Amino acid sequence: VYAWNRKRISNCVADYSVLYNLAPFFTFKCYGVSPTKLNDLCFTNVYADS
Amino acid sequence: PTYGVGHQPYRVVVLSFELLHAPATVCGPKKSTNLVKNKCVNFNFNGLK
Amino acid sequence: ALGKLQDVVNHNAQALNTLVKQLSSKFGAISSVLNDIFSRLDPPEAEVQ
Repeated sequence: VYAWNRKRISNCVADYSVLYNLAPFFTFKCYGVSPTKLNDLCFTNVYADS
Repeated sequence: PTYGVGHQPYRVVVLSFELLHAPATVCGPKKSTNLVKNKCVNFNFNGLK
Repeated sequence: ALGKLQDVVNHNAQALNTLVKQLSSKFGAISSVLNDIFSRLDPPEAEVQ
């Protein structure tokens, strides 16, 4: 947590239908957007903090 | 492994999005179609429906 | 000289202009475009916006 990896993800095709067939993903809370309907929006560059 | 669920490790990824005036590069899995002009249709551009 | 007739034209023109410009207000919501709200937000809480 004190060295959280921040990966800049750009020039991608964000397919959010691949993280649900994996292990049970809990607490999928999106602040500002809906959990679904994310496959129709074009973002400029996202950041993944793991 | 024998501790309660409140103390078990949980991996967490935070996906921070951005929306500014620039050509977008991260879209969703939607196959784009051809451009048919001079006809009232439903446009579905990057962020304008 | 012909001001008593141009005044009504200017009044109706500005009444239409302000009526069009009132669509540029959020009225306490997050945006003024409905396609920007229906796309990001789901119907459950999009009603309050």
